[PDB]
Amino acid sequence: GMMKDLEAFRKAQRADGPATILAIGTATPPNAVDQSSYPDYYFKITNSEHMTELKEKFRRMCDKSAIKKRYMYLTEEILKENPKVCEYMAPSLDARQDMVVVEVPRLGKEAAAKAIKEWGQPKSKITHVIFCTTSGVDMPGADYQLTKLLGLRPSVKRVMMYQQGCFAGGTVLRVAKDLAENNRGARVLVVCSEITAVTFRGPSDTHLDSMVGQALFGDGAAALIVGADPVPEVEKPCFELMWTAQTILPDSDGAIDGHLREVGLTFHLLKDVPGLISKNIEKSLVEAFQQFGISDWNQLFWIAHPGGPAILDQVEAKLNLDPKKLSATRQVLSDYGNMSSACVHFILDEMRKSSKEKGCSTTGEGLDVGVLFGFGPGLTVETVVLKSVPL
Amino acid sequence: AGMMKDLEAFRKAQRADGPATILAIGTATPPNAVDQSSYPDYYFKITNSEHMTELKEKFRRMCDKSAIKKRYMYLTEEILKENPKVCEYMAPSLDARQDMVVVEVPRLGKEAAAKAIKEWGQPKSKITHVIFCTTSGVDMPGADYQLTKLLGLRPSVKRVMMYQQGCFAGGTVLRVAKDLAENNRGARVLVVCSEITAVTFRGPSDTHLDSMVGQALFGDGAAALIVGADPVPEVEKPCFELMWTAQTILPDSDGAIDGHLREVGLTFHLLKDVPGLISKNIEKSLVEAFQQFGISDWNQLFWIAHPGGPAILDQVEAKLNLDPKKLSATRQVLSDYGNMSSACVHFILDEMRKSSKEKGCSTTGEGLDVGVLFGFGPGLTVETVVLKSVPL
Repeated sequence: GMMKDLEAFRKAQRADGPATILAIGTATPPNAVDQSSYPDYYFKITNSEHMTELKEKFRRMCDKSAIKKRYMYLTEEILKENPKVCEYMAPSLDARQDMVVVEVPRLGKEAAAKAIKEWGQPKSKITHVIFCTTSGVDMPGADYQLTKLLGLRPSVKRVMMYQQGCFAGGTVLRVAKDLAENNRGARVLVVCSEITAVTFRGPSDTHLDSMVGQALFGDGAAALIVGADPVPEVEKPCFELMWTAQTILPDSDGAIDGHLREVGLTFHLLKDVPGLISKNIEKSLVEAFQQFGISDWNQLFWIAHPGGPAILDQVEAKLNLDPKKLSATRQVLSDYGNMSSACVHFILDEMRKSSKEKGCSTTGEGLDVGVLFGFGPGLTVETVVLKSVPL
Repeated sequence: AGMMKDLEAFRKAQRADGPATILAIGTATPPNAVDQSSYPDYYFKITNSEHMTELKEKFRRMCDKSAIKKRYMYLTEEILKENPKVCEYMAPSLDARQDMVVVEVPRLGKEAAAKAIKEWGQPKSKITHVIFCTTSGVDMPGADYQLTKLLGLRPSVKRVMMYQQGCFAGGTVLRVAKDLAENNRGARVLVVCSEITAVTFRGPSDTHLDSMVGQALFGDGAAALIVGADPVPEVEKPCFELMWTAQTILPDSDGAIDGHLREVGLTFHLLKDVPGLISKNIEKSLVEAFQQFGISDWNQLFWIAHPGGPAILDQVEAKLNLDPKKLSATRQVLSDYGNMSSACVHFILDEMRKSSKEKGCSTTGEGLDVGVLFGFGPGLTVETVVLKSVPL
């Protein structure tokens, strides 16, 4: 049948044009946590109310975090029910898994429903599913639970991405690009859902770097629809994927390790992550942009994973970016904190929306081409080159 | 403006022309070979369960029926002697198990990849992508980063790390590899599946017989492939082409295979009639894959099926009236290696091409042009890969 012209089959089977983002939805747990009052809340709920000096150390970390609030599934009531999670290093993985194996696909489905609504196509047109999370693992995975919760077709092609950490927001785009571009009609639902129940723990005045996560990490899920060859007048791209890369930074061994253990997930930073990123990022820009004749990085619209404010500040200084470049990035960090893989997609959403509100000519702040970066364990840097769409 | 002058031209230049092909297969096993015939004695001894005489006989029956003669295991007596909590049915042991597999999984995976790269014969700098798949352990950075560092691949390889999927994932890594290779001109994809049972190994319980099954069937192993489109003539040598893929969740199969990673390590919760579910539904999957190729006779396909156990194989064979030879390569790998989870169908691919060459067949798939690979695992998920052989 198709066996007598397999070149014809291969050509019919693949898409024509570039992968595009056709919709973005986001969701968070309902409970907003004010950063100004977090130190007091966190030392009370971890029964450390009376560790005065360490409390002020954490207050200082929070005040320099450039975060105003975060959303968290972990409420005071839940922590009351789960005292082992409020301790610094108690056996608590089972407890944490019992939470996140449910909440991760639940929050993800909430984001996906909003993306699907925007997209406006029936959910039976979804052909692929990429689920990304760093909180908990289970078999079948969160990709399976989402498929069930959403009532997608049994035959969706799923890619389940566990435990990759903060660069993975870039990774899901890199995977989605290939899936959508190589399969005609393919519509990829991408979900990044991050819940900090797996990392939350009490303070230790002999292990201060564990507090950094307690100041920075928030909860959130983002969902995208990705597909090539958008139907005219029906589907509405907001960005096109042009090119991707992934690399491990030199001399970055052990910069950010994460171990899933009986005490849950613990992170360790052994090197200067902002310094590593800012010293090397311009090489990634040249690698990505020379072929497109772009060398002035202020002519790009920017999305950078906001692992902490120091990364943003040092990247901006090293590249001499105009202070407006990272504005959308800084705004999501301020309103949501660091939601790991979900973050850059919240930033894409904020940018295309702020751009329509400001009367910009494109979804990329009036500019044609831009860049999205994810940063995480390796030290790994994900680069995605984006095209905006006219507004 | 460079490539901005014509991004349509760019998308055409950036993608490959032809189908993804398998250019090499390498495999590796831990050194310690475990004879099934003596395994009941050994297992009940090392888990300090010799007094459970009736439980042992149940286990001896499981082993006698397993259609497995040999497995390989990272876990040795000595290692188990150093880790008594791993030998218990249910003791806090995740940390000890992680400490093992976070190192052994990439280690064994590197061994398999080195063999595959050697067969391929091209510089390792030409590897552009890496897919690493395992159901044993998790860590940040992942086993994929470890493999990259161990092989000395380019810092810029594009990695897809696939943790905790289970036994269908041998099909999954092909499905992913197919899109990476076909959509990127020049791309050469290192695919590694590496599986170590130290994460699930535990002692017996007479109130959890179904949990004992996995102790009879699971073995360790790693497989590596090089996948790419547009093979370089007379320099690269394809053994299979990837034509078409699907993934599906079988009806009425909720909870049939659940695996939970807990403080006690990896534990499974099993329901349903899995061999019934697969054999009941598999022809639908065949018809979905092969009607477009005008193939309707399942005996005209060469076959690779994940050997979850011999009942799966027997009931698929009965259901479809396959000739008994159809699953020969599948059963041979099961006999020599046990069920090595995601790695298993890749050992069978290797066995398929090697037996075909040795028997003097006209193709890498037993003289047939087209074949099918199936992965089976949690979901219940079925992965389907349509394969082309290559002439010999």
